[PDB]
Amino acid sequence: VSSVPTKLEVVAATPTSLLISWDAPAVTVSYYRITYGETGGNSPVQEFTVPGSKSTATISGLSPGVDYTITVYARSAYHRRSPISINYRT
Amino acid sequence: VSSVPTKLEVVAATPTSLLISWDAPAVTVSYYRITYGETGGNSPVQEFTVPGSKSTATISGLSPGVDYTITVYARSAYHRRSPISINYRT
Amino acid sequence: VSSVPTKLEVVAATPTSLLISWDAPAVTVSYYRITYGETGGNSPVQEFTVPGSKSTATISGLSPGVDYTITVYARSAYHRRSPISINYRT
Amino acid sequence: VSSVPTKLEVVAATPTSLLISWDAPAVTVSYYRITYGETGGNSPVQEFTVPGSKSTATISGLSPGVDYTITVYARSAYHRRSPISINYRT
Amino acid sequence: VSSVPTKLEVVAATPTSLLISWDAPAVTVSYYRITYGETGGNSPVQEFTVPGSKSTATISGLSPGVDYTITVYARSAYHRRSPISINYRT
Amino acid sequence: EPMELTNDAVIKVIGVGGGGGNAVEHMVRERIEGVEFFAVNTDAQALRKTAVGQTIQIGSGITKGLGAGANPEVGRNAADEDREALRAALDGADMVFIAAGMGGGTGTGAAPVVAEVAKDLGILTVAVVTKPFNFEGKKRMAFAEQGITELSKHVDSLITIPNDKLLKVLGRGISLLDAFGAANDVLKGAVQGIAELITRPGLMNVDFADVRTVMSEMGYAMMGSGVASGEDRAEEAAEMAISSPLLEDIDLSGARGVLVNITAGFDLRLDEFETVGNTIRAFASDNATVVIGTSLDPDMNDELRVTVVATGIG
Amino acid sequence: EPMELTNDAVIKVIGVGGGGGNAVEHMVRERIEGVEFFAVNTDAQALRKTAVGQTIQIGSGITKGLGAGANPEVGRNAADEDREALRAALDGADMVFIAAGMGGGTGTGAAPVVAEVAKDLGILTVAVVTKPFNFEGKKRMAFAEQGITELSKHVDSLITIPNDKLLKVLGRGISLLDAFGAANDVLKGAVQGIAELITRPGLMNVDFADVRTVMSEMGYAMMGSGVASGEDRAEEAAEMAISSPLLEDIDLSGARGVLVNITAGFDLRLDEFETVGNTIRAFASDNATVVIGTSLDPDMNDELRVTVVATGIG
Ligand SMILES: Nc1nc2c(ncn2[C@@H]2O[C@H](COP(=O)(O)OP(=O)(O)O)[C@@H](O)[C@H]2O)c(=O)[nH]1
Ligand SMILES: Nc1nc2c(ncn2[C@@H]2O[C@H](COP(=O)(O)OP(=O)(O)O)[C@@H](O)[C@H]2O)c(=O)[nH]1
Repeated sequence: VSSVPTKLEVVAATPTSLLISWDAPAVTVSYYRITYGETGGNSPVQEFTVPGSKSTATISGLSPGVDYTITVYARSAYHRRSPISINYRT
Repeated sequence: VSSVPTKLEVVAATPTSLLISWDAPAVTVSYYRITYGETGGNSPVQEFTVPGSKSTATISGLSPGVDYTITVYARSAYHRRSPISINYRT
Repeated sequence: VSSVPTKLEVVAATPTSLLISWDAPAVTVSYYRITYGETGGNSPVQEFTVPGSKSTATISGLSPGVDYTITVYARSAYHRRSPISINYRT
Repeated sequence: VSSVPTKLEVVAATPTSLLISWDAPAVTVSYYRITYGETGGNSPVQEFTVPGSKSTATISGLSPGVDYTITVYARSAYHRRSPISINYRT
Repeated sequence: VSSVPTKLEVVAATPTSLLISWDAPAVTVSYYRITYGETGGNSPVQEFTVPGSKSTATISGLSPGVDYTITVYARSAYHRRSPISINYRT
Repeated sequence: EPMELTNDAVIKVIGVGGGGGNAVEHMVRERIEGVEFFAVNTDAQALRKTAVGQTIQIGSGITKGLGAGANPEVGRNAADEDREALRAALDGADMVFIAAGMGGGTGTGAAPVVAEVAKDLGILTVAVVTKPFNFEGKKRMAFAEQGITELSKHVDSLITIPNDKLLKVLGRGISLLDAFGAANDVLKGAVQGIAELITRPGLMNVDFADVRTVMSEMGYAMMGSGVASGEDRAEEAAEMAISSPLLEDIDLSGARGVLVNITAGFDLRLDEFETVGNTIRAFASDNATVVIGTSLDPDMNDELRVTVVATGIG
Repeated sequence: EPMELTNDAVIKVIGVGGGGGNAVEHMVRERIEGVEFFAVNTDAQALRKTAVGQTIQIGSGITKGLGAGANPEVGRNAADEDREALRAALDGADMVFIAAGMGGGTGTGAAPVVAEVAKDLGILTVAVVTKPFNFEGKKRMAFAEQGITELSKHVDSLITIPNDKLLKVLGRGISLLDAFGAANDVLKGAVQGIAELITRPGLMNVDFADVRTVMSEMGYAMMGSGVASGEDRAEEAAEMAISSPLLEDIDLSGARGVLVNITAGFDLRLDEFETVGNTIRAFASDNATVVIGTSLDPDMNDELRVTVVATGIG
């Protein structure tokens, strides 16, 4: 895969939210940087960080019927691996 | 029901009067506002208030053979619930 | 049968009463809940309970020529079986 | 961008007015010079200045259905950067 | 055959289970590795091991009407023979 | 950004927990005007049953959608891990109402986190929370007290409505469904009394700035209301509002700010406005900030409702 | 995986053996809500007759589908060789009920293996097993005691319901079909009383975390229930639940946790909730974890059912 995290799952927890899940890392991650926004949209993406002990993240305020692109960065003191990106159409 | 009062009964006490009965409320009502008039009539309705400890109201001066619409408002300091309306044909 | 009680008998003790009989239960019943009312009638049913040591119940104030539906609930600490219902036309 | 201000937003506050918004500057601006007029029109543009602590400007007396060009100059004692221009069609 | 085990039989013990049978080996097998999953499915296969003295294996949690592929590995200290695979459509 | 200066006031009501979700669903059914409704709960099934339109499931990685139980710490941790969803829902609002029932796990622990997020977003945050009845035990009451103390640190105003005060006006032999329906009605009444000064004002109106003057960095608040009809409607309604059981815990002369909402039809009179104001200012303190506005109910005739919110009690 | 955090609680009931299969088939017929049912048996013909929907035949290579006999060791070996099917069926559940009749071969020997698999899967495992009547001999009773001792090592809670306690309430001259129907009803009542706090809660509810608080790593448990109607329904039902013959073997003041389910209609009152809680907490110990919730039965009028589960008896 060469990108940390290697697996990415998205589930619609509510009709206006998304639940995001990734696999546990082999090396300790300090925090995860998640950048979500409309796919191919001119508006800037929204960004937030969760601590590295977590494995799930919830994003709200999502307009139904609009495509979204979600990217997760795993920031560790021991690597600089690529992020993983997923596309979800609400 | 979502409207206070939930039950409404009308009985012709005399050939020219009506007796109006409603169920007791779960929350204290300060007064009841009763608005009666001809159903689908251009004339303004007649209005009066009885104290909230009461459960019956008598309306007089009713022309026989004429439809009437009666609405009861339960005015309390603890809710703003909808009124209940009934139709009686004398 | 799957419903306790399994058998239900109704007899007109007087021209304005009904005698209701059910079989003895295999498991101790604390009390029986009997709900009687006009069959397919908008008026609420009348309800009362007899102790579980009894096997008969008398209901009065019945208008002749009017259908009645009688349901018996056997309330025990050891089951939650369905009730049994009968129709009697006075 | 190389032009101060870098961002420019226009919103129709009323059917005959426009609200103009720009981003905050990195360096203190003494005043903003706004020049508005019909796009590609022979008539001279209208000009006014707002203090540099402001971030919004309202222009009135705008004929509906007529294109307008709005230019904002950021005048500071510490730079001579280019202005930014926008086109709005009422 | 060149693959151990040489024979493989599958029977639906229950509408949601499968019974798997293979022939006895000529050489002692320490354990059998069974890998079952949907035929041509992207989901990873499920794996478990039974001791080599056994000759049958039951797999549960099978969705009816879905094809399954079952592979059995005979792991012995005295050979490295190929596995045998079967297809069953529930 | 330019449109955010040329739009109507955005008011959001978020119900936290099961009781808060039920109250907000009641407000949705009863149609408060010009308000957007949200429900926030750890229990996914309860959220799926709540008919509020927009729901947020917090703590999905700590409670697995199965609820936080009766532990306020679990609710706090559930809200702490989904501050992004709370921020995304809250963003874009001028006033936020946080309705909750103190005593449980989700509401008690998660209302302070939503309040903290809302305040850090620069939003006028009003917490309308209840306390449990004495019939609910001492553990629920202790949890409620702790949650209220925690919540008071992250709100502009905190309106406390003890359910024990509702027992004085509840019918004898009343089921708890009807008692909690009454509590829902009281919470909706507080939210409506504060928000309808803005959403449906009368001819004598106040703006959002006037409301923010008495509802900002005030602390504890209490609410009382009254109704009356006939010729003496104004004085009777005002005196009944001052003498509300939901206000008897405090003294109106110690409040640092009083907000008064007069709801009436098209027949309110100038002397009635003056006498309601005079009664309130007579029973208040001399240096308290008093804001008095009117709201409009087209279906009120010859009758007058007065709602009083006393802020800065301390 | 993300969907496993945003779904309703998954409750599975597995009947092991002939008696367990009959009890679970009774539960299927009587329609417990929000529960999935399984039957596990060595006898293939009995499994083919059980109408539970999803069945698992264990020991197919040891018993050939002809049953394990009256030997608990054969049942244990039958379950030991099909741990994969048990794991596949159990996987994906939050709570599992293992219903069995101790004394035979399949149930007595195979319930501990299913319990071990369920616990190793990290599932809340509740074993609801009976003991045989004294009419069944001493060998069945010794097998049942051994199986219960073995089963207590792999469960979170183990509810023991002695059939001899049912003789006190069974009609005189009763056939064994009706006696075992009563036993089926008691097992279904235990499962329903624990599960309907989650599946169909009332307005005063508890979540799966609250249940897990008193049902996890507790050990032996006992269950009692009571019903009542009229004005004194709450006190009568609570006292009848405490004085159940299925609870008389223990002292409620020694339990390390009490779970109380109040089933009622839409007319439960706050003082009734308070008095049931007060009775339970008065007859319990001071440091016991007491969890009290309500369930909803729309067909109950003026009546009230109370179920008490006492855990951690030791
Ligand atoms: N207004 C109202 N209050 C409630 C309702 N249900 C419970 N409450 C109160 O809210 C408090 C917290 O309970 P609840 O919200 O259900 O627990 P939580 O969901 O875990 O936070 C309780 O002490 C009750 O007094 C309801 O339907 N309406
Ligand atoms: N509740 C219930 N218990 C039963 C039934 N049949 C047998 N039992 C009890 O279960 C115990 C075990 O018998 P059984 O389950 O038939 O043997 P197994 O199938 O080999 O495990 C016996 O001692 C009986 O007391 C039944 O239909 N319902």
